[PDB]
Amino acid sequence: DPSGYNPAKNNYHPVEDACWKPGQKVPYLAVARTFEKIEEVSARLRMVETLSNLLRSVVALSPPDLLPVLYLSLNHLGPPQQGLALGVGDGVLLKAVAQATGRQLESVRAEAAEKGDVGLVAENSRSTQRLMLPPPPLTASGVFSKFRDIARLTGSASTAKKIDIIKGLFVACRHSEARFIARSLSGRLRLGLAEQSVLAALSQAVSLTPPGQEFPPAMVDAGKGKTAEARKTWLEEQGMILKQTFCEVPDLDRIIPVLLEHGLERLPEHCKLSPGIPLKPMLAHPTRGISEVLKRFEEAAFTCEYKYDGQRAQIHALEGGEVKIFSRNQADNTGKYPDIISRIPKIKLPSVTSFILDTEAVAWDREKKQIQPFQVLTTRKRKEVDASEIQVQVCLYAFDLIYLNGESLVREPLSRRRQLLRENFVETEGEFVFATSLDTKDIEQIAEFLEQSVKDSCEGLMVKTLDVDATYEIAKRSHNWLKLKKDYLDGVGDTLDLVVIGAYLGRGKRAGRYGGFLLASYDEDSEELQAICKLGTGFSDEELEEHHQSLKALVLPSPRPYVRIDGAVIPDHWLDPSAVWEVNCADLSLSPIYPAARGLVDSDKGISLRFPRFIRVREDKQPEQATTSAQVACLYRKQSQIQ
DNA sequence: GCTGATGCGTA
DNA sequence: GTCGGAC
DNA sequence: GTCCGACTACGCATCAGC
Ligand SMILES: *P(=O)(O)OC[C@H]1O[C@@H](n2cnc3c(N)ncnc32)[C@H](O)[C@@H]1O
Repeated sequence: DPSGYNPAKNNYHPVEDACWKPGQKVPYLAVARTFEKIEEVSARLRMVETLSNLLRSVVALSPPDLLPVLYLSLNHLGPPQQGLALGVGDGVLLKAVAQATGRQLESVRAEAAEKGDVGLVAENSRSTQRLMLPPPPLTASGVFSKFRDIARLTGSASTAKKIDIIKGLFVACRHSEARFIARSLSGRLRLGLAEQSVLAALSQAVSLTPPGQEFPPAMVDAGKGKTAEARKTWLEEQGMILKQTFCEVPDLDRIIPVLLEHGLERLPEHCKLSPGIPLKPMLAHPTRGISEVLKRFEEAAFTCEYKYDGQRAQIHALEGGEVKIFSRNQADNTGKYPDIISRIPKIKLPSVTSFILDTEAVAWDREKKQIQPFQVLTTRKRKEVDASEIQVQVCLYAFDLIYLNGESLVREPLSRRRQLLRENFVETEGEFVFATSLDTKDIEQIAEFLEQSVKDSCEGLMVKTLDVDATYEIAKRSHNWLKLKKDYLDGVGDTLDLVVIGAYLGRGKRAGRYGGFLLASYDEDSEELQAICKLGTGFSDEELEEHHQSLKALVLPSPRPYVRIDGAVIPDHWLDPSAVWEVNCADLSLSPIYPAARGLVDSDKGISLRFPRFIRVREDKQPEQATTSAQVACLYRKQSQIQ
């Protein structure tokens, strides 16, 4: 009985402790009970083993259901390069809950905001749907198929057809299924277990219970013959095999069939990096100063590069001439850049047959020959576009080469990857140039280079080692680069003091308290408080709780007449304007919804804050002494990318 | 035909 | 994108 | 440091309502 399924017990037997016979469709309640055990605990090692116990039963009993269970665990619809999206958020989901329960739409919405979780609302609610015959139980493969049916619905009356499928899943839900069905559609499973733990559990499962055995499986625990140390070392080595293969081929549709046929030890023989298949990109960790760079990169030689304010473009050139461009989320952006594809012959030497370039697509003004801000880049059409209709030109800033002429450069150091990039590729001003770099260890040269990058319309500096731990192996370390921005440096930057005028009820980890706040600057001329941005990060859990304690005494039934928010989200609790906080941000943007400093730089648009975070409470200041809207306008114009 | 709410994907 | 929490 | 899930602004694409 899947209701009593306990994949977190001691001495879990993949065959006998399961809740379905061999060859049967894996019941979705087995996935739901697994999700229950995972969210109860907080140690990743316990979560991985609990999920591994489920996958071992799937491997031993119903191998065809391995893929949908893995996707349901990740809450994904398929490979990222296929661009499958549900099209369902909280708006559609809360409507499907109301129709399924006969409740008012706002009653469900208010309860969802109060409880901070939509899945809890769908669970305690009472179904108003009557069925002539009791529905069959949900299966993991059937539920996963319905999700892809919802994602496949487009056109007129799509919402009603999506809602019907969601309501069809709810009438067949048993026990905790409705809770996790709603969370999946809401996109907030709240497991504490994501892509890294799903892979860790997959490699542990296929290692302890090897696939491809005749039933019943002869080897059910391949680690019982090993010591605790030998078992740990072996499982860790098996985990790296899967992690590095998935880092180069993040496609479960390609790995899982190979895995069930040739095992994990022979997986690299059948799944290899190749152009046309997106790869996991290299990420960066923040650095709070030039001194910390030399500390993290002690002894090792590194290079400083401009950090361009654009969108990452992973450009693949296949053997044959086909070109594909992927985002850093492995989304296919080929149709977005007809101009880049036209430019490919201009960037490579005639000996270059195939490559994978790591570049930054930046909006480029061809009349003035200068970089344009990130907001200009986002105005480009996203769907299939034609090159003749392009209005915002892009310039590619290449900084790495991952693949060259049938050979992978993943395990080559950056010094060689960079050398191969600049030997085989041709620069063109305003179209394809190599990222501005500086090889140095001097603190004053790095400081001057950081100031020069901001003056040259860039966010700051990227710092990468050249020879020591300088490979492109994401499984070794996904954040092996360093980023140095001015807003990271203590004292070297501008911060704003804004008034808290509203609060937003928190979700998930913030459930039961405030998850966000609405901030405002003081407009001197109109003597009003103008909403500038929302704030929801920068404070500790202890600080957030004290914010929730004191601000509850400031809850107003209706807003004060001198508070202007315009198009901003109406706060859940209006707050009497009293608390003033210091806020840090990366940039100031021209906002389509916030009224702060409207008319001071633009007649229609106001100003907002890019990447805002809470620093400290300013008990010394009252709302009259907050940062003025005129000062907000001054800070916006002092930016290099702005007139 | 237009607009606004919703969803998604970039940072 | 930033951030803190649990490990 | 790793992994994870809270949270930010904003613009295109989509679709329901007018
Ligand atoms: P995130 O804040 O993790 O930073 C990494 C992204 O920065 C962009 N980027 C701009 N310029 C560079 C250079 N020179 N090297 C590497 N990355 C750069 C990329 O789009 C990254 O996604």
